[PDB]
Amino acid sequence: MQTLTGKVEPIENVKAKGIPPDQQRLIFAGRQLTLHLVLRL
Amino acid sequence: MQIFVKTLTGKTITLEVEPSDTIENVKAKIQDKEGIPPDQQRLIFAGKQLEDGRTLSDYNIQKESTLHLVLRLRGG
Amino acid sequence: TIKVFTTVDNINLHTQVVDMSMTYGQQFGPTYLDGADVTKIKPHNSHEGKTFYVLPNDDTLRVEAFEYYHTTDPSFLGRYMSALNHTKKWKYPQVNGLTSIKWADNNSYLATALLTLQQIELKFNPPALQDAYYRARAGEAANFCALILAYCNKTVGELGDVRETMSYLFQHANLDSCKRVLNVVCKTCGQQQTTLKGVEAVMYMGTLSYEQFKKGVQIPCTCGKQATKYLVQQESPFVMMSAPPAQYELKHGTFTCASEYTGNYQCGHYKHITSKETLYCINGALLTKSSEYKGPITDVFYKENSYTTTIK
Ligand SMILES: [Zn+2]
Repeated sequence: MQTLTGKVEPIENVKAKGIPPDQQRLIFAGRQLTLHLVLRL
Repeated sequence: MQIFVKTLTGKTITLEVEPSDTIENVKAKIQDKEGIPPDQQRLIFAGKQLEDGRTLSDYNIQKESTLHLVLRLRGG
Repeated sequence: TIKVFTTVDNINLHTQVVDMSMTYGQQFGPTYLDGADVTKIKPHNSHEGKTFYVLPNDDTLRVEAFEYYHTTDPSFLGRYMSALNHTKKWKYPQVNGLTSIKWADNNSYLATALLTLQQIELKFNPPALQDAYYRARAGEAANFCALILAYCNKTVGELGDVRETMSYLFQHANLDSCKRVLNVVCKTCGQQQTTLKGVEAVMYMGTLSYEQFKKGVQIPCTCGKQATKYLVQQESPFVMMSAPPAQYELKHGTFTCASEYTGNYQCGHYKHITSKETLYCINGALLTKSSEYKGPITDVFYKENSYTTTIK
C-alpha cells in the first residue's frame, strides 16, 4: 500500500524504510507520530 | 573533560564538561563562574553558532577546545 | 443563527452555522476576527459572511495549519494574532524602493531584518511566509512582521537581535543546497577540512569581512599552537558575516547591506546600510545618502553564487 521544501503495510518501521530514524519527525493529520517529513540537524 | 571559553573582554574561562552536555548545560556552568544569565549567552565555536538542544558531541568539540562567548543584542 | 467562515490560513474557508446564543469559544474554541480575540464574545449580526481564524480542533484544520505554517506549536496562532493587532497599526514607508517600518514599539531590529530580506535571494518554505513576503514587498507588511515575531518567539515591544531573527527565519528557508567548506591548517598537526550545509553554511560570528574569511583567520589549535582557518568553497546566494558591534568602514560596491547597532548590551538601536548607486542609511522612515559610511557594524551581507579558493 502506497519534506517542507516539496521533495508500506498497516512509524518506527516507515522511518526504518540514509537519514537515520532519530533525525526524522513524521507528521500526519497536522500532528507528529500524505505524511510530512520534518528534519532535525 | 575541560574546555576554554573566551569572553568579549579577552578573559579566558576554564570549564569541566562532558560530550553529552547540551549547550544549555555549558551556559549554566558559565553562570556559575561569571554570573551571566544563560538567556544572554551565545556560544560560538570557530565562527559557528552553537544551538540549544544540541550537545558538544553533536559539534565534535574535544578537550582543550576554545569557545567564544558573545551576548545577544537588544535593539529597539 | 448566522453563517460565517472559519480558517487557519485565510486561504481555505470552512462554512459554519453558529448559534447566536453561545460564544465563539463554546462553538469553535479560540476564535479571532482580524486579530481581535472574540472567543468569549457572542455572534453579532454584522459578523454574517465574515472570516474567523480558529485554533485547529479537527484533522482538517490541523493538516491545513501545518501545511501553511510548518509548525505544530498550539500557541502560534494566538501569538501571531496578538502581534498582528499591533503590526496593523505600524506604517510601512517605501524608502527608495524598499519597504521599511516607521519606528514604533522597539521595532528597529525587525525593520532591519525586513529590509535585508528584500535584498538577499531566499525562498521561504512555509506558504504563510511566501504569501506575506510578497504582500510586504508591495508595502502591506503587517502580516509578514507579525509572522516574523511569531516564528522568532518575540512579543511586540521586546528588544531584539537581527542576527538571531535572520537565523530563525533561515530555518524556514530552502537552504538545503547551501554548502561551505573550510580548512584549518596547523604547521604541526596538518589540515582539517569541515563541510557545513544549510543555515550553518551561510552564517559566521567573529568577522564582518568576507575577504578576511577567504584570506584566513588565526584560531587556536588544540595542540597549543595557532592554526589558520580559511574558506575553501562557498555555494550559496548570500553570506551573513557578523561580529560583536565595532566601528567599521563600509565601502560602496563591496557588500550588499549591513546592520548598524548603536548603544550597549542592555539597549540599542539598529540602522540599515545598503550599497546602491551610493550608500544609503535607512533609519525606519528616514533615509540619508552618503559617499562613505563608518559606524558600529554588527552584520554584513554579501552576494554569492559559487566561490572556490585559489589557496593550495
Ligand atoms: Zn596543531
